[PDB]
Amino acid sequence: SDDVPMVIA
Amino acid sequence: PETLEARINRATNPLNKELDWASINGFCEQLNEDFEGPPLATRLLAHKIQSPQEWEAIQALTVLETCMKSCGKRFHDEVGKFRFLNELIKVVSPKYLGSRTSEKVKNKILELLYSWTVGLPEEVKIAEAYQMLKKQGIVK
Repeated sequence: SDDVPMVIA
Repeated sequence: PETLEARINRATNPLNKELDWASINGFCEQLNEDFEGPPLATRLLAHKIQSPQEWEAIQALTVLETCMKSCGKRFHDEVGKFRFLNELIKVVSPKYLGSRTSEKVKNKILELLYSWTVGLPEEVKIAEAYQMLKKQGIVK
């Protein structure tokens, strides 16, 4: 995407 | 014609007495002008939205909202990445910025995210973000 991992709140 | 930088600095100026719709709308217009505009717009929006100055952040959320309402794949896709979503999650999360962010700004972010889950179901990571926020108890 090149995306990063989702941060958990 | 000005840079995205100059336009966002107008559209989100803490000194603005009311929403500056000329500068907001012109920002949305300009971000699609060149190939790398949208990723820049989203970088710039993310910083403004994390302002400790509530009116700076609130105006920047109104920019975000406004540009999202209009047609544009590249910008829809940039906002629909965790690279940008994560900047929003940090504002509403008590383990990042959430503890010193006003509930006004936090609720606005939550309202917008919901609205995109419905209005833009193809941006699946926005729905993934919003379901995480429900599971962790932020929504509500």
